[PDB]
Amino acid sequence: HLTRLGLEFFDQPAVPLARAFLGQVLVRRLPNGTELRGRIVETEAYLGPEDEAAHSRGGRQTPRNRGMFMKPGTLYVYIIYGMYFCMNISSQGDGACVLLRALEPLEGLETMRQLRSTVLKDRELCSGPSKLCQALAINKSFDQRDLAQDEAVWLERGPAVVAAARVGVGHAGEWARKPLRFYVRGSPWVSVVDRVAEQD
Amino acid sequence: PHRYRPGTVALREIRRYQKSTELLIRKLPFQRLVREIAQDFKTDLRFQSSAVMALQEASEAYLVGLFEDTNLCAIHAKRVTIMPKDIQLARRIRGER
Amino acid sequence: YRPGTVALREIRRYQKSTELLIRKLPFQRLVREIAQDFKTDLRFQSSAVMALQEASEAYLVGLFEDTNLCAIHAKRVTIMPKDIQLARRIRGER
Amino acid sequence: AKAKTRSSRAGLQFPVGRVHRLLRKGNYAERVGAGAPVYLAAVLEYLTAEILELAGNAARDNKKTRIIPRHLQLAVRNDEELNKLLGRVTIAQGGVLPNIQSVLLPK
Amino acid sequence: AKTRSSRAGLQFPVGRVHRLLRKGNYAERVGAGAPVYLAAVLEYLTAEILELAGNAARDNKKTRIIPRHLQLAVRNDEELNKLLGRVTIAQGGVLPNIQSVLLP
Amino acid sequence: LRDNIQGITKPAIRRLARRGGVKRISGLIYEETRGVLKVFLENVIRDAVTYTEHAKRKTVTAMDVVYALKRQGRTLYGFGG
Amino acid sequence: RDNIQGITKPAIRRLARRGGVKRISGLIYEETRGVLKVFLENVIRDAVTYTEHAKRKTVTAMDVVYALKRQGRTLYGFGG
Amino acid sequence: RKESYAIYVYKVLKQVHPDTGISSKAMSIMNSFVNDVFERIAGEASRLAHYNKRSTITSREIQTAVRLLLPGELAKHAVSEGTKAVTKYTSA
Amino acid sequence: KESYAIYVYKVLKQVHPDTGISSKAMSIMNSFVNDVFERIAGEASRLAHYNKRSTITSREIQTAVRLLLPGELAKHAVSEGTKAVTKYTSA
DNA sequence: ATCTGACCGTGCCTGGAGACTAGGGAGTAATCCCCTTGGCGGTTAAAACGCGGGGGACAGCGCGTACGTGCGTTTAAGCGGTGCTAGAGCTGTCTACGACCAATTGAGCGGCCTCGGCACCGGGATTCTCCA
DNA sequence: TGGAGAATCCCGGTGCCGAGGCCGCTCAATTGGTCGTAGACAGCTCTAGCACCGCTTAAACGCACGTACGCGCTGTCCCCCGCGTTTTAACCGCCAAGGGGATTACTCCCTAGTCTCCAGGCACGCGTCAGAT
Repeated sequence: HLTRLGLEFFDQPAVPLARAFLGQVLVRRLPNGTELRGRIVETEAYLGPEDEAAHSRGGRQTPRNRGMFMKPGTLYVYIIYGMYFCMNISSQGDGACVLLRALEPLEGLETMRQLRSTVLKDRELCSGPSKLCQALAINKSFDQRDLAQDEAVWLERGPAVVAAARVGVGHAGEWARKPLRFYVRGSPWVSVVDRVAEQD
Repeated sequence: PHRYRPGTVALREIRRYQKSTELLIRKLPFQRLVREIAQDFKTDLRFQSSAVMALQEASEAYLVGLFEDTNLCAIHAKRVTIMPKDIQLARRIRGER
Repeated sequence: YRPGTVALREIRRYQKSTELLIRKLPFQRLVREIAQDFKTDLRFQSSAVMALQEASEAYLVGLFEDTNLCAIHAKRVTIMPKDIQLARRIRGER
Repeated sequence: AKAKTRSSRAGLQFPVGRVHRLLRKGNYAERVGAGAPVYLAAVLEYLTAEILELAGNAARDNKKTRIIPRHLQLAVRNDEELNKLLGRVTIAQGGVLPNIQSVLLPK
Repeated sequence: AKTRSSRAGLQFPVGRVHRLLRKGNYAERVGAGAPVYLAAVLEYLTAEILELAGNAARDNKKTRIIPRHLQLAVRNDEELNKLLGRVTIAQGGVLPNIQSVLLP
Repeated sequence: LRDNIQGITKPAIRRLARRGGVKRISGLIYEETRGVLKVFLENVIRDAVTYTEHAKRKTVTAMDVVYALKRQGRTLYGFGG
Repeated sequence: RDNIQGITKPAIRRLARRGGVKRISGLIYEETRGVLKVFLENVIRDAVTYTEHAKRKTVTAMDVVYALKRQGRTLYGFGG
Repeated sequence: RKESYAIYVYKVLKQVHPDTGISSKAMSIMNSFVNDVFERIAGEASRLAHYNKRSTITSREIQTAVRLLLPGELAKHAVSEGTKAVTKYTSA
Repeated sequence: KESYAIYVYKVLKQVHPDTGISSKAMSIMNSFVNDVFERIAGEASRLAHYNKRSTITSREIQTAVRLLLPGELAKHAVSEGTKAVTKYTSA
């Protein structure tokens, strides 16, 4: 194949890569022989120690979060205080990473519909990161591996951008209310919307 | 003349006052005290006469109970006279500070 | 050591502590023995016995504070039953 | 269809109806039952009789015919159950009981 | 659909306070400013308790408050010791206070 | 209105003490007792004035003092109820 | 059946050392066992009354909290 | 119109002491005693009804309130008098 | 069941952001809020019955706060409640 | 150096909020009458002051003993684990009990008049206290 | 031991003012009837309480010894009690008056009640991160 991004594009900082991270098609080749061809609609960014909600705030050197400063663009699937997973790729620097939030597929709905049921409307079937992590067959065995090896998950280039404030973080701190998360305008399949931010 | 030994008049005063029910503080200094304390909270107040009598009965009963507890505090220290230490200790055990 | 030196160390240790100084299972047996005289065949939640233990400990510590001030009032450093009776009478229980 | 008072039905002197009206317009519950005013009237009648019998005995001990507040103070404070029911109250014009500790009496 | 907690600038639920005032049989009718006032008073009191408790935990070099810090906060301040006088705190201990005649 | 606490005389405190069963009185009792009385009344009528401030009245009634005493666990009988 | 003796002498000493007491006489222990028995009898009797009205046979912690609130000895930390 | 427990306390006084009267201040004291005991028992019955999630005050609530407030022998005699009155009211 | 846990946590995070609360201390704060609620509501109920008024408005709550709290704490609580009621009425 | 009790995604659910109607409780103003502040003055009771002297507070000394401290045995709590089942806790159903309303009627409350219990006065018998 | 002197008690007579009965009338308690829902009653679930079993181990326990401490006795002197005398002002009586509580009439706006719905809030998951030891 040819539509796979390399290390010349993944070696970028947080904000300019996250601004160019709209509509990208994250495809995991699950071994049944099918593909999802799902397009992203919203992402989240962590610049570093400036944001208090980041997991690497103030130069954290935890033994779990150690593969991000070795090389930029590192694959990172990780739990959220339990069994729900989230999808992340890091960047050059300290505490800088981008997280994938919501996807919209075009095919293979029945497979993820059966795999989700471990009442089944497709609007709330993939409206969140833990929903797509239970739809893209995402496990804990995707931590020590790059984005350009063998036949695993990669990126594909598919065919207005509004910055919205964080929802669900509470009214605390001085960096939890800055609008930095980018999401599409006018799409009726977005989980987190901002009606007051549509007028800029 | 006849000269009573110290203590006997005190005991007969204890009999006389514990036998009677009449209020011991003069009413007009207590009325002026109530009005002087009430001047610090709301200026130009007025008092019903029954209110000042109620305050006098409450204050006299409180002082008599405190003097009972003060007396047992003084007897606890193997004394007969009462000191400010006894009033302070009685108020600290009762919780009033 | 001299007498009164280890005692002040125990006071400084136990006032900085938090935990229950009365033993849990004999206190539970005493609670059962008291409640037997009121209703036969009773049952107790564990939180009920812990609540009774915390209330009894706080009550006895406050009583011993007042007992100590009664004993210091009588030019003494040893507390006696008359001090407990005096503090309990001035409180109003006796 | 002769009207019988609820106190006359319960064999009581305290009013069942007034106690019912006060329980309604005192904001104690949204509903007040039928037996609750009868029970509370009987309890209040018993407590009134218990104070008044001892106050009458105290007034008879002082060779007087009518009960003054001093007799009520003696009646309350000379019964242990009535004293611990009424331990934080001041009977006005009531005085105190005659007691002196034994270390103040002469030898 | 603005809630009354955000309408008054309060962190406590005005609606839940209003419901507990209605269902508590306190009076037949309740006002509109009464739950707002009561929620503001409760928020101020818990802010003062939490501020003094966090100060007591910071002086003990602990970053999470326990009931001992609450006891130190209440009984080191005179007004809260006056308000919470007849109230005991589970696992609260007592203040470090040693009488003067016992020390040599 | 100034220095009316001295109107509660030394024989008045002596009468209240011999009502309470006290046989002998030190000289420093009286001033101390006066202070105690002030701490009582500044705690009682401050409530009662507050009650008078809620009914929009200018007169402190007896029943207000009864309520102020019942708030402090010092219930008074004989002046309304 | 004498479980009041289970409140040991060093337990009374520990409760007094938290209370600031330095010396303890040998007749303190029986008196404070009687004190604990009276206080516990009062609170347990009111809690058993609450359990009788609730038509239960298990004394809950809420009944003990209500009993201590009745005496004026409010306990925080048990759902009160 | 001021309501008071005057004639009822007169009737109980003449029932227990037929040759004994009473003064006006003792009416004030006994009226305040009846009002305070009423407020105490009714408030405890309100708390009992609020605790077990009930909306009605019955004779069971007043019975448990009388058991909670009054000391032992006085409480037992009060409960006996109240249940006698309630049984007589229901049966007649 | 219903508790004041999340609101007490929000008050904590406003006053001390780098501070946490254990479970038992949160239970103590829930008991404290319920106890102060019962005290102020009971005093407001008594002041409704004394003045023969059937409504508990902000005036009874203000004077219940003034009766039930010691001096500086009562003054600041009255000020905070008046500020909240005025801001709520203006909005 | 080592143990350990709280941290943003998700289904759902249910109580709070906007909107509309009604009615009654509180606000406002004029009027009325108890009642509370203020003043004058005489009388006499109570407080204030001085002084003597008894007696209790207080400091010091000595002694007996009784608690503190420490050490070795001992014992039964504490923690963990297993089995069993009583009873808290919830749900459905039906019916009995209380809220509410209207008519009726008697009882309790204010007004009012009358006589007797009780405070007071005064001389005489009795008792307490101090004393040589 | 008697005895002087003061204090408390006790008898009978005066007079007053407040308790106690009578009575008219308002208004609140009672009698029937409806109707609605709270609550008693039966039944099922499954949480949590209870009884019991070994182990190890920290705490309770008994004993020995000694020194601090309670407690009794004693001397001193200071402060408070008793009492007489003089100054002070409570108190009783009476009156003026004016401010303020109570009451009534009449609205009128705020809160109860109800329908609909939607967004907070309680229940859930366990690695591990700081947090505590």
